[PDB]
Amino acid sequence: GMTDCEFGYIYRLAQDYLQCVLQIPQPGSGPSKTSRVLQNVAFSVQKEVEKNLKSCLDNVNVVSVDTARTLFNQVMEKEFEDGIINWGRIVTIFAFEGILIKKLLRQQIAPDVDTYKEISYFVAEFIMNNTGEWIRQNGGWENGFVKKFEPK
Amino acid sequence: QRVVHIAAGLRRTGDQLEAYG
Repeated sequence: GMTDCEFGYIYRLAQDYLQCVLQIPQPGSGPSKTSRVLQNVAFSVQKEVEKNLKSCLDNVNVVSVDTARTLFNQVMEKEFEDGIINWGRIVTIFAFEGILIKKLLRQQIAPDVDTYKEISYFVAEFIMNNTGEWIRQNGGWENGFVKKFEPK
Repeated sequence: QRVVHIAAGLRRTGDQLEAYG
């Protein structure tokens, strides 16, 4: 409900999206309705950004989780420096973590299967600390995000 | 500069999605 702006919920969203990108959907009850809606819109954004920024993205080597974290935080800082938060921008956070995990899969110097869990963690830390209050004031994931992006 | 360019592209795509999606 309203607690969906807390770290655990956001972490699960970020982890679900990376597992989608990596094609490792996990067994069990399956992703939440929110996560299902997010995966479609974020993937559409991710493919658009991959095409639009292809020349730039091919000139960055994401060789470690620490490089991924620093780059993610650098990019997020500049993306959000104007103080504007909206749902479209929040979607691009997930799209960008999907871009990072794909590069890591190809370029990580010492590959480690738990890496996407570390990416999910620093993504959730950014979303919660920098947009969590806005998310709450705008209905959370269930009453804000899903209402904007679910099928009509 | 690569950080600035990526951030600006994400911002532009996000603001477009906000206004249309």
